[PDB]
Amino acid sequence: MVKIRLARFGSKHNPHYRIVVTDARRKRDGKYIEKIGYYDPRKTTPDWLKVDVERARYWLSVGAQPTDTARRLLRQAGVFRQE
Amino acid sequence: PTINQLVRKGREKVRKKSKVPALKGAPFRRGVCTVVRTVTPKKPNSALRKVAKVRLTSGYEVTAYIPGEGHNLQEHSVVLIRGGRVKDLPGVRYHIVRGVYDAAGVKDRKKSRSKYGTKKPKEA
Amino acid sequence: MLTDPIADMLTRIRNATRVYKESTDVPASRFKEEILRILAREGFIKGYERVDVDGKPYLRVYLKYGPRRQGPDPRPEQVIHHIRRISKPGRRVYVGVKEIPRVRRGLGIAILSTSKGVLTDREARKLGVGGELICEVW
Amino acid sequence: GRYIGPVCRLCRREGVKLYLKGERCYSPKCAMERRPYPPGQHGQKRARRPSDYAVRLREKQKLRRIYGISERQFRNLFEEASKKKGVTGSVFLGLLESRLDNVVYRLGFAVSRRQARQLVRHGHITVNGRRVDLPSYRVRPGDEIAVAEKSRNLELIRQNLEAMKGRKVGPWLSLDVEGMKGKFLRLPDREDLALPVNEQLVIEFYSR
Amino acid sequence: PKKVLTGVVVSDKMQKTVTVLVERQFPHPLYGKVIKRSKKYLAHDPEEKYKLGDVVEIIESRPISKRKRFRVLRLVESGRMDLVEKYLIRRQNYQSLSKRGGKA
Amino acid sequence: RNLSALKRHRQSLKRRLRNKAKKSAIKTLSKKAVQLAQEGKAEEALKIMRKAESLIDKAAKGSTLHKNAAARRKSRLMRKVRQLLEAAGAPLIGGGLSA
RNA sequence: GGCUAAUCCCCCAUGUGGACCCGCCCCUUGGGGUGUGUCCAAAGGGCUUUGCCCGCUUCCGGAUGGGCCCGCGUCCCAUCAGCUAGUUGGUGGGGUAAUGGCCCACCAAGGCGACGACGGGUAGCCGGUCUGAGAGGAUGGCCGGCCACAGGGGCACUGAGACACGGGCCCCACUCCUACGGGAGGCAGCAGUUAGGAAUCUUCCGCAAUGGGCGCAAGCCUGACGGAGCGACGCCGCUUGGAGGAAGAAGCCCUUCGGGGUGUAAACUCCUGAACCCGGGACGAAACCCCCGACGAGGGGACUGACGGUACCGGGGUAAUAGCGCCGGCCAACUCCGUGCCAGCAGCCGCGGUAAUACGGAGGGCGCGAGCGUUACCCGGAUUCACUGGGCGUAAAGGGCGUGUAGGCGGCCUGGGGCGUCCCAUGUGAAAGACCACGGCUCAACCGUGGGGGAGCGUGGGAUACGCUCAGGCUAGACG
RNA sequence: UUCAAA
Ligand SMILES: CN[C@@H]1[C@@H](O[C@H]2O[C@H](CO)[C@@H](N)[C@H](O)[C@H]2O)O[C@H]2C[C@@H](N)[C@@H](O[C@H]3[C@H](O)[C@@H](O)[C@H](N)C[C@@H]3N)O[C@@H]2[C@@H]1O
Ligand SMILES: [K+]
Ligand SMILES: [K+]
Ligand SMILES: [K+]
Ligand SMILES: [K+]
Ligand SMILES: [K+]
Ligand SMILES: [K+]
Ligand SMILES: [K+]
Ligand SMILES: [K+]
Ligand SMILES: [K+]
Ligand SMILES: [K+]
Ligand SMILES: [K+]
Ligand SMILES: [Mg+2]
Ligand SMILES: [Mg+2]
Ligand SMILES: [Mg+2]
Ligand SMILES: [Mg+2]
Ligand SMILES: [Mg+2]
Ligand SMILES: [Mg+2]
Ligand SMILES: [Mg+2]
Ligand SMILES: [Mg+2]
Ligand SMILES: [Mg+2]
Ligand SMILES: [Mg+2]
Ligand SMILES: [Mg+2]
Ligand SMILES: [Mg+2]
Ligand SMILES: [Mg+2]
Ligand SMILES: [Mg+2]
Ligand SMILES: [Mg+2]
Ligand SMILES: [Mg+2]
Ligand SMILES: [Mg+2]
Ligand SMILES: [Mg+2]
Ligand SMILES: [Mg+2]
Ligand SMILES: [Mg+2]
Ligand SMILES: [Mg+2]
Ligand SMILES: [Mg+2]
Ligand SMILES: [Mg+2]
Ligand SMILES: [Mg+2]
Ligand SMILES: [Mg+2]
Ligand SMILES: [Mg+2]
Ligand SMILES: [Mg+2]
Ligand SMILES: [Mg+2]
Ligand SMILES: [Mg+2]
Ligand SMILES: [Mg+2]
Ligand SMILES: [Mg+2]
Ligand SMILES: [Mg+2]
Ligand SMILES: [Mg+2]
Ligand SMILES: [Mg+2]
Ligand SMILES: [Mg+2]
Ligand SMILES: [Mg+2]
Ligand SMILES: [Mg+2]
Ligand SMILES: [Mg+2]
Ligand SMILES: [Mg+2]
Ligand SMILES: [Mg+2]
Ligand SMILES: [Mg+2]
Ligand SMILES: [Mg+2]
Ligand SMILES: [Mg+2]
Ligand SMILES: [Mg+2]
Ligand SMILES: [Mg+2]
Ligand SMILES: [Mg+2]
Ligand SMILES: [Mg+2]
Ligand SMILES: [Mg+2]
Ligand SMILES: [Mg+2]
Ligand SMILES: [Mg+2]
Ligand SMILES: [Mg+2]
Ligand SMILES: [Mg+2]
Ligand SMILES: [Mg+2]
Ligand SMILES: [Mg+2]
Ligand SMILES: [Mg+2]
Ligand SMILES: [Mg+2]
Ligand SMILES: [Mg+2]
Ligand SMILES: [Mg+2]
Ligand SMILES: [Mg+2]
Ligand SMILES: [Mg+2]
Ligand SMILES: [Mg+2]
Ligand SMILES: [Mg+2]
Ligand SMILES: [Mg+2]
Ligand SMILES: [Mg+2]
Ligand SMILES: [Mg+2]
Ligand SMILES: [Mg+2]
Ligand SMILES: [Mg+2]
Ligand SMILES: [Mg+2]
Ligand SMILES: [Mg+2]
Ligand SMILES: [Mg+2]
Ligand SMILES: [Mg+2]
Ligand SMILES: [Mg+2]
Ligand SMILES: [Mg+2]
Ligand SMILES: [Mg+2]
Ligand SMILES: [Mg+2]
Ligand SMILES: [Mg+2]
Ligand SMILES: [Mg+2]
Ligand SMILES: [Zn+2]
Repeated sequence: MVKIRLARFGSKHNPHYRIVVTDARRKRDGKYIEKIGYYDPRKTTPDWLKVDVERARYWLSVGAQPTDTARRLLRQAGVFRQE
Repeated sequence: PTINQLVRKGREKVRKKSKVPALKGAPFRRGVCTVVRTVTPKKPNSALRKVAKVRLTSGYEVTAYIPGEGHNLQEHSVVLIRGGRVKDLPGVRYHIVRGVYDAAGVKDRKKSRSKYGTKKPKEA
Repeated sequence: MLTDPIADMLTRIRNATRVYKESTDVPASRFKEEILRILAREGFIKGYERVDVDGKPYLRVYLKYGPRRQGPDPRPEQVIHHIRRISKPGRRVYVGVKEIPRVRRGLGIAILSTSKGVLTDREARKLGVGGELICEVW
Repeated sequence: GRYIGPVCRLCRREGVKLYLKGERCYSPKCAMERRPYPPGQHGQKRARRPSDYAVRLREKQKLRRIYGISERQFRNLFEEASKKKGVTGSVFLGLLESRLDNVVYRLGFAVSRRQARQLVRHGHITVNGRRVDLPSYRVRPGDEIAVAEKSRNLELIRQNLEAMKGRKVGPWLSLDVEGMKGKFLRLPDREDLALPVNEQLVIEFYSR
Repeated sequence: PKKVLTGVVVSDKMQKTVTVLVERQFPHPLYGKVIKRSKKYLAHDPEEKYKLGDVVEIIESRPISKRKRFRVLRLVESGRMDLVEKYLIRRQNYQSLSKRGGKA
Repeated sequence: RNLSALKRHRQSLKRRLRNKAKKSAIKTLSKKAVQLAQEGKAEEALKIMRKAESLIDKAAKGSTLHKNAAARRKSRLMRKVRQLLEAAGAPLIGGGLSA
């Protein structure tokens, strides 16, 4: 059961995540199947949250169960806007 | 040698023979004393250099040199060894770290006091 | 036997020049000839003729030196102050196109053999190819 | 803490008058002024032909004392400059220069560098706004180095800055005595400096 | 791509099997001089067809027995027993180099 | 102490038991079917076999045999039974066998 | 021993479909399809109640993960040269998800080795890390990927998965309860204890963030984790003041007793204010949930911070720790005294036997600075194992001399092949790292984002000079 | 005899 989630690549008091596709059984920060975005929980930069929308909309088409927070960020970037 | 030979034989690596096998190459090693005599230097020198047969925790019994001008080492005094040839008196390949264990630091030493383990004179 | 034919010629050349001879012959081998074409075209040897000594195909090579000099030792300067064999049998030297040596900041050549023929370093780097690094010269 | 002790003493160990005190190091009394020989009870004695190393060792110390920097700091910069693209010798120079504690003195807000340092470490300086207490802090081209509003009105800044009016500055620096602003235009070229040092040697000292 | 190698049958004494010796030329990693190095594989001869001496193309196959993961794909050239010689003679060479010398 | 993951050990034992049984049953009829086919009694040779094909498949239903394991067992059985009735046989009952 | 429920177990049925034997097609190792025969399905629970939700069953495919197999690469000893009966292969068979001597029965003589078998020794491998001009050498802690083990040695059970670290059984050692019949137990999980050692931490806070398990959800569990704590162990930033100030206090040292040093150093004048005090005080946290919409997109609102009253901001505000090494040459830095081959120094060459720039103290000087030294180990310098890049007449180094086995190496010319060699295209080269450029913490260290390369190997296509091989010819080598 | 010392 593969999941779209966050992998903390920050530092002490300087978190930075990487939205990723990966088998839920791997360790949080281990080898992943693919990176599809990166969120900066503190907006230290004008561009604190980007996310490949195509790849996302794809891994979802086959399972990639997004954790709650993973989903939120994917959402807040129109992964789910179906206009 | 011909190239073929090298391909056949090949060059040989040179291993380094340690000068301080008082084990584990550990920076230091401690031991208890046994004999604490004095010895005469090799030519062209003279004096009564202070030595000591030490029984190490590495199972060895080697003779370590006691630096400084005065010591308080007797029969079963425990002490820390540290390697360092003593050019003259052969057979001696290690030094006694002073200021550690029953090996007090030299007194009134004011210069290279870091060695010989003497605290800093409080200076009035 | 004659262990390495080319390495032989490059020497017969080297030697013949240190004594400052007019020419010097060598056994005839096409590959040797092709090598000469390069030495010829580069201003290392005035050229080579196909003379037949004793009724055996040879290659008279005409050597070129410099001009007489001043002070002690008036001996001319060599045009070929160096010609060293590289890929020799029992250790062949093969180079890719991006590993073809710049012989002395370009003042020398490097006759190497490619499947596009026998060319100099520049020539084959131009044609973009590699091969058996026959030798160097400068 | 960067050194901190007898200064108009090194002045006279490098045989060159390192204006390390600003005024007094400028006017008759820099110590180098009447006592050029080295310190200690052996200074006046003749000197022995310095060794190839001996020399590069001084030629470095000279350059390093000029900026009052620590070896620890000096090394990094040099190693960084050795990596950076271009003639390492100058790039090293124009980098020592880009130091706030230096550009500050170069702009004049302070007389010497030791004083120029204290100004920064006490918050008396601003880079494009926002305070900065990092003497080392890199000053990039275009950055404006002014004096904190809350300190523009200070007993020292006055005299030092008043003393400017008229006095010009490097073909890379530009002032504004008015509000006490200043701008880092260009990174000084080897040419723009009049350093009594042959950087070429300090290279050859680490190239050791 | 299932690895296909070319070699020479040097043993047919096995049932439905053959020892195939395969050579591989190449520049030596440190001294350059190109060197020959060989390895033999035990190939599968389903209908005891290929006989000693033949030159065959061995192909990466599914396990047949411990040490024997290759089947004989086809025959390139036939019975050149000259190659088998270089081999048998070498092994026969081993005869010496022992405890009480041997023979040349 | 205690780990109420003992309920697991507890359970395996209870399962281990159920499986062991279904298996023994399969093996027994298999043998019993081959016995008759290898005696030319094509009558209850198939009947018992056909009645073991199910025992096998069924065992596979849950988690006893599962998959290819049951497949194999059946293959192995129908094979023996066919070629063993090669002694005047003639699959009378038809049973799990395309005659 | 007795009673009992279910999504527990079982029988029958329906069967989209799937499983098996045989026959036949297509494919080509056991792939797919057919036609007879046979075989196999399933819980139910919740409700905002004949409608939805969470589940169940048989398939097919996807996605993720994993078995197995193969080419090539991966340490020392030849004072380890022979090794081998499940050994090598076969035919059936058992076992498994699956090939296989994986195991068994029977059969056959075979398999491996100087291209180093076998035996002995050492070792978890790798991305990378250190060093180096490179080639190369040395390493594999932390982080990431494989692997193996869970007191030692065997086993199988359950299960999609294990032969299970905190599951089971047995044997051995040990520890603890025992009524001496028997029992209980595995920190190489986080802390911590003790032992060994030159040496390596708090029996901490929290589930707020990210991640994992179960659950419709609320929520529960999480020593994974996020934070604190101790340690100059390492890297980076920072303070111990700044500007004045005597032809130059005193005290110290030197002195041809004129004078010279420490010294602009201090005293002292002014200046800024680490520390400390007052007040404010956060990012990291917006989802899950709830309502509107349709349990969807979309909108709305409520919870929620260990770190921490900390970082940071505003105001006030004292002048506010420096050491350690060294000074004969290499090697940056000298003099006085005390010692008298003594005491001692010493990385190498070397110092001390009555004037010591080398011992010990002092003044002075050099180096670096919250560090400075010593010891141990790795690379370099060391072209001092020389591939790049050495040698062997006399320095170490030509075998006493042949014959010839393996092997290495092969003259001139022409064809074919295309193994070596070369070229283009392409796949791969994970992330981290290194390099470049931007960007975030006031800099930096640290961190983020993007980018360019790269050896090696796979695949498709091409070249043929040189090497290789096949097939002819030659006479200059060799033999007659 | 020892160790130096030009
Ligand atoms: C109040 N705890 C202190 C901490 O405070 C700082 O970080 C905290 C992080 O939560 C903040 N809450 C706090 O406000 C802030 O001021 O700073 C560290 C700095 C670290 N080099 C070490 O220094 C020690 C040295 O390592 C040691 O050698 C010396 N003897 C004593 C020093 N304190 O230990 C202290 C100590 O852990
Ligand atoms: K043998
Ligand atoms: K009961
Ligand atoms: K499936
Ligand atoms: K696989
Ligand atoms: K078999
Ligand atoms: K290694
Ligand atoms: K005296
Ligand atoms: K002294
Ligand atoms: K070394
Ligand atoms: K000899
Ligand atoms: K002999
Ligand atoms: Mg030791
Ligand atoms: Mg002496
Ligand atoms: Mg030593
Ligand atoms: Mg030459
Ligand atoms: Mg070469
Ligand atoms: Mg540079
Ligand atoms: Mg077989
Ligand atoms: Mg349970
Ligand atoms: Mg029975
Ligand atoms: Mg009962
Ligand atoms: Mg049906
Ligand atoms: Mg059907
Ligand atoms: Mg079929
Ligand atoms: Mg049924
Ligand atoms: Mg039913
Ligand atoms: Mg059931
Ligand atoms: Mg076996
Ligand atoms: Mg099978
Ligand atoms: Mg079989
Ligand atoms: Mg081990
Ligand atoms: Mg080198
Ligand atoms: Mg490596
Ligand atoms: Mg560890
Ligand atoms: Mg690891
Ligand atoms: Mg074990
Ligand atoms: Mg243990
Ligand atoms: Mg056990
Ligand atoms: Mg065990
Ligand atoms: Mg399960
Ligand atoms: Mg099972
Ligand atoms: Mg377990
Ligand atoms: Mg177990
Ligand atoms: Mg295991
Ligand atoms: Mg445990
Ligand atoms: Mg523990
Ligand atoms: Mg202890
Ligand atoms: Mg810790
Ligand atoms: Mg949590
Ligand atoms: Mg969670
Ligand atoms: Mg609990
Ligand atoms: Mg807790
Ligand atoms: Mg942690
Ligand atoms: Mg002052
Ligand atoms: Mg004040
Ligand atoms: Mg918040
Ligand atoms: Mg927020
Ligand atoms: Mg919650
Ligand atoms: Mg509604
Ligand atoms: Mg919403
Ligand atoms: Mg000197
Ligand atoms: Mg000393
Ligand atoms: Mg005497
Ligand atoms: Mg005397
Ligand atoms: Mg000295
Ligand atoms: Mg520091
Ligand atoms: Mg070397
Ligand atoms: Mg060489
Ligand atoms: Mg070499
Ligand atoms: Mg030599
Ligand atoms: Mg001799
Ligand atoms: Mg000799
Ligand atoms: Mg001889
Ligand atoms: Mg021969
Ligand atoms: Mg031969
Ligand atoms: Mg040839
Ligand atoms: Mg040949
Ligand atoms: Mg040819
Ligand atoms: Mg080819
Ligand atoms: Mg590639
Ligand atoms: Mg990477
Ligand atoms: Mg920046
Ligand atoms: Mg990057
Ligand atoms: Mg040709
Ligand atoms: Mg011929
Ligand atoms: Mg006598
Ligand atoms: Mg003497
Ligand atoms: Mg003399
Ligand atoms: Zn001065």
